[PDB]
Amino acid sequence: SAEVIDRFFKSSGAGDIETAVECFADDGQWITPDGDGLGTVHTKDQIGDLITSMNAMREKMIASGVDGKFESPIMFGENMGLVRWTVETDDGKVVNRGVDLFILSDGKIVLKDVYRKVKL
Amino acid sequence: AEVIDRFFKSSGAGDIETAVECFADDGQWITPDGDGLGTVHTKDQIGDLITSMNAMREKMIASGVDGKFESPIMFGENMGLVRWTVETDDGKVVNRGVDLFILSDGKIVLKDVYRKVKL
Repeated sequence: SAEVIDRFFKSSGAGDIETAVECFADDGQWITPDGDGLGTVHTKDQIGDLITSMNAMREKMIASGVDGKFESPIMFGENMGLVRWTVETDDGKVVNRGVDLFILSDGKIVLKDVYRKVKL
Repeated sequence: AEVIDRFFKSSGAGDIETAVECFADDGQWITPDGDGLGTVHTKDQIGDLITSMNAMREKMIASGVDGKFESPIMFGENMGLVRWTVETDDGKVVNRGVDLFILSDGKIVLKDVYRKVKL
């Protein structure tokens, strides 16, 4: 169900990194969209730092007039959710689009696999 | 999963007409690039799309790099996830991605392609 995905976005977006990390299964992984064409794997032990650096960047992004937005999860069965996201200017021009793929098991996130459409 | 299986076999063998017919009339194929948004192709344009993809894959193989794909993983009934790689003939993966397939009434409504990004 979508509830663990929701908890993850609410807690990580408020800097509650402890409960955000605990949304992941002990062997869960978070795979970024870049990683030199392969994606960088982060294990549960590294997701707290990743969230922290990501929030710091998002602050500098917003001050510069671009914001990330994400939609509510679209569930396919109980154990898979798709989060569509955008980067857009403060007036609504979308400049980048992507998806987060969430694979769940027993109410924990086993995989958060991030993709972006590719820019210039 | 059947329409996805049919799609890869027919397009991968140059049968573009039956491959195009795997798509719903309002279906779409969205590329992974297209200046950060993805380029949308409708059913009318998917035939030319496959043909140019097959022509590229010929030059890829001659140059010693090959694309590979995993069998679809269904989540629910109307969504299939196909993981793919680009790898040398030696097994080293140089790029990874996914195709997201959305189905309705046995046709492909969305084929949404994503790749992991290089510098």
